[PDB]
Amino acid sequence: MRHYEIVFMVHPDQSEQVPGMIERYTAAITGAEGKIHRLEDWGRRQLAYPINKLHKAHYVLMNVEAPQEVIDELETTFRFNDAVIRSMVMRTKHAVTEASPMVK
Amino acid sequence: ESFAQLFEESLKEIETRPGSIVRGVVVAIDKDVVLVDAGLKSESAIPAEQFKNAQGELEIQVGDEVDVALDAVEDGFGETLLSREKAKRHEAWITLEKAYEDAETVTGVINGKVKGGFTVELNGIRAFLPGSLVDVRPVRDTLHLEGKELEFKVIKLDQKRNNVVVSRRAVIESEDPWVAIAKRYPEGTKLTGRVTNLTDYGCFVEIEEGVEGLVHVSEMDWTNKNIHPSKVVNVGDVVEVMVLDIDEERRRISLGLKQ
Amino acid sequence: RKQVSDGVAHIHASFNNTIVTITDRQGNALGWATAGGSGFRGSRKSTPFAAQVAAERCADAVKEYGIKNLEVMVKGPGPGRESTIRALNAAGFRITNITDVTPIPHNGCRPPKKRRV
Amino acid sequence: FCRFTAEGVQEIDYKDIATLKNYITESGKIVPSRITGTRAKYQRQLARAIKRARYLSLLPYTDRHQ
Amino acid sequence: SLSTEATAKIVSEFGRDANDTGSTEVQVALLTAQINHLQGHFAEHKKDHHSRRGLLRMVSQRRKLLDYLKRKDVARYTQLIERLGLRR
Amino acid sequence: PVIKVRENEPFDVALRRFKRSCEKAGVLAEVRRREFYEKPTTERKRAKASAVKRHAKKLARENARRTRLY
RNA sequence: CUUGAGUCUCGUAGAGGGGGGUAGAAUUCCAGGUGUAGCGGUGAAAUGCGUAGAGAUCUGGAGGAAUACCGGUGGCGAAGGCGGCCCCCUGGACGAAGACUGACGCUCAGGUGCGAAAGCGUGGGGAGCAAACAGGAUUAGAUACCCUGGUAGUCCACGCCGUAAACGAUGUCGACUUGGAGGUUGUGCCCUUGAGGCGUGGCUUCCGGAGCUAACGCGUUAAGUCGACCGCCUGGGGAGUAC
Repeated sequence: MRHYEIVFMVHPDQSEQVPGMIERYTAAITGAEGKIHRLEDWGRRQLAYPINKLHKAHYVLMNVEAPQEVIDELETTFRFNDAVIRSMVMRTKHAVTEASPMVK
Repeated sequence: ESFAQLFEESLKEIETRPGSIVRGVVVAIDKDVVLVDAGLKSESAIPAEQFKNAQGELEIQVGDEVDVALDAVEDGFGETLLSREKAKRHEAWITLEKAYEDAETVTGVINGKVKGGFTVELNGIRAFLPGSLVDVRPVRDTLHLEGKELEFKVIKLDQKRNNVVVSRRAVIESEDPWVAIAKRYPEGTKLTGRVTNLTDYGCFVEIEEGVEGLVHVSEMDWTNKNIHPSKVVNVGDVVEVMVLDIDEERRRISLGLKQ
Repeated sequence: RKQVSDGVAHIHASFNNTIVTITDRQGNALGWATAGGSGFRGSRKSTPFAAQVAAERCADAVKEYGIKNLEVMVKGPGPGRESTIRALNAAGFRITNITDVTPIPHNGCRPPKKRRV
Repeated sequence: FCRFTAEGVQEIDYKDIATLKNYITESGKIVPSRITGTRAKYQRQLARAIKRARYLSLLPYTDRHQ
Repeated sequence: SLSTEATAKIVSEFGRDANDTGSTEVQVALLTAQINHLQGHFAEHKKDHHSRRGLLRMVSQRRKLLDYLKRKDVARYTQLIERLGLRR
Repeated sequence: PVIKVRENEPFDVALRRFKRSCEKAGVLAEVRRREFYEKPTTERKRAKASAVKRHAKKLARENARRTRLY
């Protein structure tokens, strides 16, 4: 429908919970016949500045071709979920399946 | 008729833009201005200093032929950029010749490293090379008789920015500038750079593969303020300069000359 | 008083008056001095010399703490900026870092109106 | 002497942090298109990318802040 | 704007050839649909003045088209206005 | 303009470096600019005026240069 | 009938608009730590804040407003105007080829809408700034300029107001007439042999030719050469006032 690109940052103490969260997110996307073109756990990462007093955080990239309702839902979930510190759902023109420059 | 049209495409065919075709005949000499005519719209105001060879006196009388250069047209009145750069292409060709047989042989004599590689001079010109290139091993030409005769065996060349370090003695043995701007960095790496334009606060020596250096007015000499850089150095000349400072961000490498 | 080897010098350099404050690395102020305090008033205290002497005074004040290393944090625009640090150096601390810490907003609050003189 | 014209990139990536880092100051600020010689079209894109990065704490807003 | 598929559909219905697209009637239909779409938007966003300008322009254009149709060929116009439900 | 004194570096040199850094930053200038409120109009005017001046310097002066002074 | 006008296809750049989120810097205040006599301010002072612990400095919190750098005689918009980042809804512009419609056009008195800032109404909000006001200076006086404070207001919602040097002091639309140097945004070809080479469109900054102009100047974005429609002027004041 519309090709979004999502990057969310999880609190580093909840790093072991991340995979489950990712799975959940994927599931929702799948539900509305939404494809998920790339998905990249960047892992624990040093922040350029300390958001909410903490210096590292766990970054997950995820590209999705989904309807906007589901995106909205995801956003809502993120906002209420306290594990995820920041998110940045961000539209894109194409599917962009090729890997990110920091993974490579 | 189409005589002229054909003559035009003929004359297009029998010239090119760079200093390649040795065509300008020296048709008046006067100190301090040479002048040619390479089939261009006007005659060059040549310096005398693009034409004296290795000890200071002139070499070419009337009728003699050197190509110059091009791709710059009309600053008001006149035609060229200097033929001496011409010469650089010839030097490049000889350096390239190495590749064929994996060994360019001339003479290279390198006494010392301004910036970590002995300086080698070929014919009139002198070039700077990275520190390893001067010696094959750890021999070091400091114990060799000063300004000794070998050749140059090439150690390293930078391929974009022109720095070539060559192999003295041991005959038997045989986007783009700004990401990795850490090569000439570390505090004081001396460089050989041609100055371009002196902006009454500066001199703008800039050679190392698409960068910009200043050497502004404060150093330049050992007088501060009364100096006026046009009096004190040159126009278009390869000099002693080193970095003293790099910002890889606001591309201002601030070189010096008082060293 | 507990002696401390390393600390910070905060140099608040205004247009009218320089304030030098030596503190420990954590934030707790040890001593301070000012150009206004050093016996300069109006025209005099808005000068490099004044700033320098303030700095000197400050240094003198934190003698008992036994401070060898010192990082400098320079704030605001003023004459007392280069001079002050020079003075500090003279007074004989190993200057470790020289930081600028001027508060630059990223266009935030409206400044006061322009003076008509 | 633009990099992005030569590379021939379709869009500048905020994730490509290293690249961004060449166009940002020691103090964190985005470097002018006069200095870098970046093409105008690309410059804006680059700026946007940098901004995005800053939001994601990939690049810093400034040197001092902590 | 109007989605491509929707536009195509509109063209097919009203246009005689279906490749035509520029038929007056077809154009009118296209305009009308757009107007309808924008009504919803403008109910929500009453202060979106700039956007409303475009809508107004579109309406004007439609009116002009209708007028043109009327002088040329009355029956067709009548048919069109029955189809779309344009009071005039 | 965060700086660290290198091992066996002189004080004066360090100071100079710091100064240079500051200059590069344009911190002082920025501060000066934000001392008082500039009306938008005024800001516009300065920018355009400055631009005009620059243009004048570049072209007219160049034209003058073509002709010799003596 | 297809050259004007419009529709469709694919892209393009954009501070165009409306709505909802969020980020970081800085100011202010609150609470607490450290610390000690000044701070602040000016031409110079004083009022003012300070030993009831200010200023400085560090930690934590609150809240509002605006968005450094990018940033540009850059961009978009009918004008007014529009500037962090993200999403949702949404208007226009331009190019590339085709395909279609077939004069459907231009202008517009009345009419209708949009229309900076200030201002008004009701309800919120209120950090900073600041008409009014107060004090301190300056001064012959100072109902000002400068300083210290400071309330409407600025901010948001929904209404009204309908004006500005609302300016390019230049109505809109179309056609035609020598050139140069740029900027920006497409696009065709070319060995992109490289940041290039040769074109071709849109918008745009400066200089200047003919011509025009009282001159200043304008000059393919005309103030030139013409056509279509509208608006407006008829000495200065009285007056854009009175009724």
